[PDB]
Order: sequence, then C-alpha cells, then structure tokens
Amino acid sequence: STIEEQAKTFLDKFNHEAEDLFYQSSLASWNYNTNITEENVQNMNNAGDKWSAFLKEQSTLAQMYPLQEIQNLTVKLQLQALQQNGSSVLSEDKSKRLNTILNTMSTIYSTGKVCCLLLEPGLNEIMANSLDYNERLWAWESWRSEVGKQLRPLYEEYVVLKNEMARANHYEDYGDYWRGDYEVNGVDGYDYSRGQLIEDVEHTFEEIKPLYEHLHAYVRAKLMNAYPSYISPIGCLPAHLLGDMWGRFWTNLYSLTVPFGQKPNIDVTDAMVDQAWDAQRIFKEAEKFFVSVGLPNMTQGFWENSMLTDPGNVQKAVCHPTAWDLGKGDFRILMCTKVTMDDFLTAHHEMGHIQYDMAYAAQPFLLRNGANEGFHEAVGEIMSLSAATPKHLKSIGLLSPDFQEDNETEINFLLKQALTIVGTLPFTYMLEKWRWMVFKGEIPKDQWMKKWWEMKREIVGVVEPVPHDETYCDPASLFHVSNDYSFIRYYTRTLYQFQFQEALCQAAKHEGPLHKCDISNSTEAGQKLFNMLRLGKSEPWTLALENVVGAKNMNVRPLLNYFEPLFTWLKDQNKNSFVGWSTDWSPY
Amino acid sequence: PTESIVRFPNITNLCPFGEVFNATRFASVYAWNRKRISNCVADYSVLYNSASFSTFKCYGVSPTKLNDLCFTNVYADSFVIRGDEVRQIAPGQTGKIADYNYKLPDDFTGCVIAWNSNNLDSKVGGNYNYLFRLFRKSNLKPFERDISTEIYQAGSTPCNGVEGFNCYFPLQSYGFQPTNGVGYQPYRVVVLSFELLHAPATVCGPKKSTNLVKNKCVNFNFNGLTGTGVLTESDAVRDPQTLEILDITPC
Ligand SMILES: *[C@@H]1O[C@H](CO)[C@@H](O)[C@H](O)[C@H]1NC(C)=O
Ligand SMILES: *[C@@H]1O[C@H](CO)[C@@H](O)[C@H](O)[C@H]1NC(C)=O
Ligand SMILES: *[C@@H]1O[C@H](CO)[C@@H](O)[C@H](O)[C@H]1NC(C)=O
Ligand SMILES: *[C@@H]1O[C@H](CO)[C@@H](O)[C@H](O)[C@H]1NC(C)=O
Ligand SMILES: *[C@@H]1O[C@H](CO)[C@@H](O)[C@H](O)[C@H]1NC(C)=O
Ligand SMILES: *[C@@H]1O[C@H](CO)[C@@H](O)[C@H](O)[C@H]1NC(C)=O
Ligand SMILES: [Zn+2]
Repeated sequence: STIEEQAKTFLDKFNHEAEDLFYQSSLASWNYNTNITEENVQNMNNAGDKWSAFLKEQSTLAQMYPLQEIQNLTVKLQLQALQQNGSSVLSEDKSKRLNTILNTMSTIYSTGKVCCLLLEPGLNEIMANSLDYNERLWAWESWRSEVGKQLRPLYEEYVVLKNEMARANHYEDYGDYWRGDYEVNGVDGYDYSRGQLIEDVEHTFEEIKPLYEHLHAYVRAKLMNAYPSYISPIGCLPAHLLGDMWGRFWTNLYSLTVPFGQKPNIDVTDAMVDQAWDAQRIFKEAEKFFVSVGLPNMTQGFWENSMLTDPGNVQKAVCHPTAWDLGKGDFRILMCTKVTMDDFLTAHHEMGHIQYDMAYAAQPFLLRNGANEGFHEAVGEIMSLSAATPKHLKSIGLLSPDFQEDNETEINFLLKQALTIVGTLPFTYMLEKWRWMVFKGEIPKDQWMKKWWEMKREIVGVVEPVPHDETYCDPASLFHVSNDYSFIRYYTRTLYQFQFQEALCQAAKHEGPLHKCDISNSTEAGQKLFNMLRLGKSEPWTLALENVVGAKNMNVRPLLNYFEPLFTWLKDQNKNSFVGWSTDWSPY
Repeated sequence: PTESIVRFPNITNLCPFGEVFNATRFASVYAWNRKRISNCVADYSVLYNSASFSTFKCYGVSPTKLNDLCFTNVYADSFVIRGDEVRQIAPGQTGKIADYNYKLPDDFTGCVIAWNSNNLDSKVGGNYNYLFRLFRKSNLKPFERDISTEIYQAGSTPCNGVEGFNCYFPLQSYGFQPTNGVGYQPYRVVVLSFELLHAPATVCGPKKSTNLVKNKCVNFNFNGLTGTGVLTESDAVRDPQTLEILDITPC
C-alpha cells in the first residue's frame, strides 16, 4: 500500500537475507586470521565478493523507495543507510583510476626502505632510542625525502578525484563527506550540522592551550639538558627529538622527563608470575570486574571458540588484540596473551568492546553499531582506565595490601598519562584542519608544505630541522593520510572518555581526586551505562550522550579536572622557565 | 464415609509418547505435525521428571494433578524453531511465529515442552532444511495450518506468479550452525492438548481401580470426579467397567 509499509516489508526481507551472509563472511575471515594458509585466502576473497555483490544489489533495490514518504524515523535511518551511492557514481575509467591510485599509495607506503633499513623495526628503533642528534636527523630526513617525494604526485590527483566523487553525492567536498557522520536532523531539540563540527572543536581547543603550553614548556626545559646547544629557550621543539617519527605521541619522552626518578612505578608483572597466572585467570578476572558492575557474564561459546594464546610453532596467526562480533549471537576475542600488566589492561579493553557489542544485539542489522565514531573506543578505554588504579589492584590481591601512596607516585603517573593524552590533541587538530583546508580548496596546490609547516609552528609548536621544498609531501608519510582514514575520531573519543568517567564517578559516589576513582562494586553506574549501550545507532548521538553525562555536546572541563594536580605542579615548576614559543627561530 | 472407592477403565496399553518425543525427524514450523493418541494409559510423571527439557509449562492444568485426570482425546504437535521464538509458543502472544506459523488459543488447556536440539539439527556449513513463513495477508486463527506457496504481493502491481519488485516468496529457511548463540540454536517443541467431550473418557492415568459397593455411604471417584454418598442401582454417575448406571443419594 503506502511507501512505508512496502519499505518495512523490504527491510524484513533484507535483514533475514543479510544476517547469514555476514555470518559466513566473518567465519571465513576468522578462519584465515587464526590459521594462515594459502587455501583460506581464496575463501575470504569469495565470501567478501559475495557479501559486496549482495550489498550493492540491495542498495540498488532500496534506492526505489522515496525517502520523503517515510515518517517513522527508524525505517528512515535504515533506508538512508542503504540508499548511499558511495563511489559508484564515478565513471568506470575514473573509478579504476581512483582504485589504482589508492592501491599504489598503500603499496608504496608499505614497501619503503632506507639505504637497508625498513621502517618496522629498523627506523622505529632508531627514532625511539638513538639519543643522538645526527643519527635522528638522518633517519627523520631520509624517510621524508623518499616517501613524501614519491607520494606527492599521486595525492594531487587523489584530492580532485575524491572531490568529484563527494560533489557527485550532493556534498560540498570530501571533507564534508567525512563530517557527515556527526549529523543529526529531523529530531526537535537534538539537531546537529556538518558545519557545526568546524565549531565546537576550535572552542574546545582554545580551552586546552594553557595546559598544553605549560606541558610543552616543561618538556622543552627538561629536554634541553640532553642536547646542550641544539635547543633554544624561546624557540620551538625540533621535529626529530619528540620520541617518534611524526611526533604523534610523546610517550617515549618519559625517560628524560621524570619528575622524581628515584620513586619507581607500579609494575605487578612479578606478582603475576609468582602467583602462576596462566592467561586464563586474566580473562576470568576481567569477567568478574564486568559482572560486579552489573553487566552480564560471557557466553558459553566465548570460552570454547575464542583464541587466547599463540597457536604454536606449527600454526601461524596474525594475533593483534581484536574483539570479533561474527553475528548470530557469536562473540570472540583473538589475542596472544602473556603474563604482563599491559595484557591485563588490554583484556579489560577488549572485554569492554565485547560488552558494548552484546548490548545492542536486539537492534536491526543496520542499527547494530556505536552512536558515532568515538563512542565505541571511549567505552572500551574507560574500563582499562578504572582497572589500573592501586585500589582496584589491592582489592584483587596483586600488589601488597599496605602500599604507600604519596604525592610523588601520583605526579609520576599523571605526567606519564599526559605525555600520551594531552600531547596528541594538538597534532590531531592541526592535521585534520590541514586536510579539511586542502579538500575545501582554500590552500592552493603551490602552497602545501609552506602552510603545513606554518600551521605546525603556530599550533603544535614544532619546527623542521631542514627546509622542505614543494616537491615534498610530509603529511602523506603518516599511515592514515595515505591509506584514506578519518582522523577526527581520535579527538571526540578522548573527550568522551573523560566525560563518561566523570559521570560514572558521580554515579558511584566517589570523593577525592578523579584520577583515583574506581567503578567496581557499583550497580547504579552499570545501569547508567547500559541505558546508553543498548540504544545502538537508533537514537541520535546527542541523545545517547545525554543519557550518561546529561549534556547535548562534548565538553573539555572533565579533561581539565582530571589533570588538576599536574597542572598545579607544572605551574609551580615553570615559575622561572619561559612559557610560550617563538616561530621565528629555526635550527638552521 | 466408611469406605473409599475409585473406578477407572481397565485399559492397559501404554501411550506412544516415545514415538512423538524420540522421533527421528521433526517438521517445519509452517507445516507442523499433529498426532492423536488415545486408548492408552498415560503416565506424565516420568515425562515431567525426565529433567531433559528446557521448557515444561502447563496452562490450565496442574503439573502433578494431571496424572489422575481422564481426557477424551490427547493431541501432540511437534516442530522445530529458533531458541528465541519459544517465547511465542504461549496463549495471547504476538510475533512472526504466533501470527503466520502457529497460533494457540487464549483458553488453552495443555502443556508445552521444549528442549535444545543443537546436537542433531546443526551441521557445519548450514542446515537450510527448516522453513518458516515470513509474509502473509492475515493472521492464523487458532489451530489453523497454512501450506500454500503463493507469491506475496506488497504493492499495487500484480505479481503474475513470478517474484520481482514488491513480490516475495514467503517461506524462508532457518540457518543453523553449531557455533551460533543460544538464541539462534534449534529447539524442538511438542505441544500437548487435552480435549474433553461428552463422549466417554478414553485416555486416563495409571490409577488402580477397586470393587464397588452399594446401599452404603462411601466416597467415590468416578473417571476423575469425586463425591460422597450412597450408590444405588437404577446426581447420577455411569461407571466405566460394568456399564451400570448408579444414582447418588445423600446419607
Ligand atoms: C590449520 O591449517 C592446516 C593446513 O591448512 C591444517 O593442517 C591444520 O589442522 C589447521 N589447524 C587448525 C587449528 O584449524
Ligand atoms: C515505527 O515502526 C515500528 C515498527 O516497525 C513501530 O514499533 C514504531 O512505533 C513506529 N514509530 C512511529 C513513530 O510510528
Ligand atoms: C544515487 O544515485 C542515483 C543515480 O541516478 C540517484 O538517482 C539517486 O538519487 C542517488 N541517491 C543518493 C542518496 O545520492
Ligand atoms: C568489591 O567487593 C568484593 C566483595 O564482594 C570485595 O572483596 C572487593 O575487595 C571489592 N572491591 C572494591 C574495589 O571495592
Ligand atoms: C527418548 O530417548 C531417551 C534416550 O534413550 C530415553 O531415555 C527416553 O525414555 C525416550 N523417550 C522419551 C519420551 O523421552
Ligand atoms: C475390561 O472391561 C471390559 C468392559 O466390559 C470387559 O469387557 C473386559 O473383559 C475387561 N477386561 C479385563 C481383563 O478385565
Ligand atoms: Zn580499542
């Protein structure tokens, strides 16, 4: 009869037909990953081809239902998800050219040698532990001069092809296509816009500049001791001394920048070894931690089907920590586990992912995913955040029950956390701003590197050691840039993580500093979380966010409240040192 | 109340519960089997205490009492469904199975038994041998079976017998694998319906019957209904064995 009723019938048929195909494709993928042979690759390729062909045909079928007729707002979401054209709007020759460009860029990034040394792990070890100016400069410059020079011509055609594809789908540019994820419309009082994500990110960043400036000044003052005359007390930090190839993470700078080096950290690896933990107690303890909050247990097949240890010498597998949701009520974890603290925290992270995947399994097929990009990883991360506290360790049994907690230990812990969390927001913000500007056409093709380095000096406070001409492509050296991955999901995730943590700690009635908060043995926090987890993609991300923190937008105040002792100590320490950087100074 | 007497028919054959429950192959839910079991003595105590059933829910009867009641007829309906759909096998519920596949009336007297079958109906790859009806114009009336395979039309355009745009084949298959969840695993369901009519009772429990007395005030239990009084050969009960008619008199 009406368009809505026919759409509902079509959606029933599609869901029933699609669940089994997705399950079979996932089974083939798991079979290849656990057992690497030449037979399994063909099975993966065939299953993927079948699934892709089915999805394309069903999208073409679903395009026939006009979207103005449906007013249910839940049928409309699934029809909108199916109706997306994608890159098929391009001509056959243009599509082949775009796919060839992407494959060539990925292949050339993957196969890169410096003469020889590969990036993994020959160059990474040099950039992580050289402690020598000349060697670090050579390693930093050679990789750029090879890859960025070899990748510059391809990116220029990539940009215009992607812009044509995005403008064909009624968007302004490809950056607008990326921003379309954070969009809510048709709901009164919870609206959001693609152009509103340009704002609400700058606003959040202008509230982080004091803390980052103090951290940068402290790190520069501490790093000046290692290299006597290569760093200026008013200039920026050279790009090849930040403990990374790109400077994305400052974690490797922890060894030089320790507040109190005499006092060690909390490492419970020896306690785990002496108590004879054997890669199965870790996941049982994680399950206990998740149950104590009120969330359910692991399913019966999770224990027997999943892989929690290396296959052995005879069987080879690519075992990175991963949580698999194969469909039809099948959840597993693929991971090689050894007895350390890092694996103990990764178990909680992966089970946070798994418990997120269990909640919205009652939603239709197309609405079984997180509310937006940052919700899934933030939910995963808060569990690992709460499971590492000394109180939680003492309650479990590992770490002595008469541990001495003082100011020095918490300052060391907070600095180690901020060298990873705070030190990466400016990089993400600057890189995504540059990509958006390039896509929008505001940056001309002849002023790419100049604008990139000017933005890096003005925002990140980092200068280049040697000048780079327009034949270089420094941004393409990053894995995400050349491999076509969105990068703003590492900003909203960081903000949502602390918003969720503060809301849950307010639900658990914890008194004191936020960084000592623990969420175990509390069921109200579990209910508050599960009210949002079960929603899936059915409700707007603003509404799902409101169910935990009570706000319709992301805030930076929890992030600054987490790091208050560190901010006060840094402000005390930087009384003599200069705060801020000057863009005129250069190493040459 | 000097004596107590109970009178039941002298049937000795055992009911074929094993043939229904121990069956080699079951049936699709859209085309479910019906078996009538009669002229036998039924012992539901062993069936209840077998303790191998995930679901044993009796509506309108008591689980222990029904052992000594006499029913005119007993019907058993057997099929296979998904683990999550067993919820819909109950009076006054809605769903794809309770609307288009199998409907139980609200005034239902009987029992529902369901047990897991993952070790028999699941194979590597997939079963794809158990179907169920997905589309239908109208809901199924209680205890009605539909086995037509006509093409369902969703729009105004006529189907002309070949599927296409807004033309679907209703019967879609169940896919069972040994790695699924509990809610996606096969379950075998047997529904027992007890029918009482004005005809003499035929299916009864295993309760021994004693001799009858007359002209004295005794407690009698005929074919399930009890009373106290004097039985006189002639408010009126007809005993099963000796075909006599007795009148009940207050004492
Ligand atoms: C892995 O594959 C090899 C050959 O394909 C086979 O011999 C072996 O049994 C497989 N192992 C598992 C655990 O499937
Ligand atoms: C949308 O349709 C679903 C069934 O598909 C129904 O449960 C829901 O109430 C409908 N919403 C509105 C607003 O009509
Ligand atoms: C997808 O492309 C087809 C091609 O003509 C067009 O008719 C349709 O409106 C497009 N839909 C969307 C959502 O872009
Ligand atoms: C949680 O409660 C249990 C008692 O069931 C107790 O043994 C454990 O120490 C508690 N842990 C925390 C962190 O409060
Ligand atoms: C069915 O088979 C089992 C296994 O042999 C047996 O114990 C049982 O008595 C049989 N009949 C019923 C009604 O369960
Ligand atoms: C059972 O009862 C019937 C009723 O008339 C009778 O004909 C038959 O002989 C009885 N059988 C036995 C073994 O008592
Ligand atoms: Zn994660």
